[PDB]
Amino acid sequence: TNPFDNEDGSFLVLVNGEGQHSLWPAFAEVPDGWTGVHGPASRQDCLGYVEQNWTDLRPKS
Amino acid sequence: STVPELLARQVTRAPDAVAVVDRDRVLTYRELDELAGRLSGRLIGRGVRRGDRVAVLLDRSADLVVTLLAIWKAGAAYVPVDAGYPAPRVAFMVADSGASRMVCSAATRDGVPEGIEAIVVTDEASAAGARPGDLAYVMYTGIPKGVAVPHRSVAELAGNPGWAVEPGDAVLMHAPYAFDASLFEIWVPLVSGGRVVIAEPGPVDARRLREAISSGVTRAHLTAGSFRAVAEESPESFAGLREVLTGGDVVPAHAVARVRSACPRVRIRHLYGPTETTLCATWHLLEPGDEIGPVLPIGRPLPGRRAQVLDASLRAVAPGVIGDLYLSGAGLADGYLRRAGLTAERFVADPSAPGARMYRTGDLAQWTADGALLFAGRAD
Repeated sequence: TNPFDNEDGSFLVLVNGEGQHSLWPAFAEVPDGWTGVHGPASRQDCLGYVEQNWTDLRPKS
Repeated sequence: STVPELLARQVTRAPDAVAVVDRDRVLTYRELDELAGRLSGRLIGRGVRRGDRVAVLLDRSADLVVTLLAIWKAGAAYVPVDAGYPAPRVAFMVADSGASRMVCSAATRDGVPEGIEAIVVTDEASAAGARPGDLAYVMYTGIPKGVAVPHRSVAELAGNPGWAVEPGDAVLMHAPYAFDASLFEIWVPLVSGGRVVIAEPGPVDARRLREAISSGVTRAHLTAGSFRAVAEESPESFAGLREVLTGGDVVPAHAVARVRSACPRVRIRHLYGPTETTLCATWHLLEPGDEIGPVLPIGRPLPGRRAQVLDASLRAVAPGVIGDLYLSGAGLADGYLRRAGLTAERFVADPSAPGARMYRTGDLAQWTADGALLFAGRAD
């Protein structure tokens, strides 16, 4: 199983300077330029956070 | 950049060069620009505003090219709908994309869903102008999803120096404009100064390809299925092309070898990539005279793109090790329209590029020692 699809994994939500959101496996170092804004939490919980809070896809810039 | 910006450079440089050939109708670059400007004015007058999505339901034709460029000049994004789709699929694409207007023809008028304003293309010039961060199109890709692609990504693809398309080139146009291959067929030649040759109605078979080549076509893309068929049945039919391109489904090395032995001088290019990264992210070019050997690579990232093969811990693997393929750099879509959660689980943070995203292909791959990629099947 791909780690981004692991339903039993622990996950973060990350945001970059453009306001784009990413799911992220909590075991992995957060890449430069990304900030954790939610988690560690379930995969489904992180998807709910993104749907609620990432209203516009376009980069904020 | 934007494709309209790259196109304007060609219109200035050679306004009277041929841009579009459709049966007996021929449009120069200046004529195409002026026709699209007039249709853009019509769209603005009908209420099209920046960021709107405009569905398109047309048969391939010069009018199709005019329409796509006009939608862009109005600041809007096109939602390409294939005239052969069933009505429930068409209704879904229009509603899910948020399009309130659809450009159609007399012949397709009956396919416009109820409640959607029909704009019949056969009926003053003004332009808002395309912008790099605005959406350029929404292409649908087993539940249908809308991939929202910005102008900047389309321009990164179409203007890529690796295409090597020149003003003397003539590219055969026959792929559905709903599909990604259309970007090569239509926008690559137009940003390069070449011409788009609209194929006669119906599927392009070996005989029609030979006729197109005799008439001056120099480059043609075939789906993997059509390429394999012609390669095995009539590989000499590619003779006279400067380059044949193919991708999508699997292409066995044997098919490429058949073409090379029948046509020693034709460049053969294999393309790989999902709709989410704009037509193709990697490619493999077989130069004239070179033989393919036992495996056909998916190749190397296009100029301006990057690929990573990572293991289940998200660490890069060494060459010859199969892992998960991720695509990054230029050409990424913004995401999936109206589906931020799905976007966030497939367009993920890129550990190798600050603040950047990489697209999780769901495919497996391995590197060769010198930096090409071999496909190793879908992960599922």
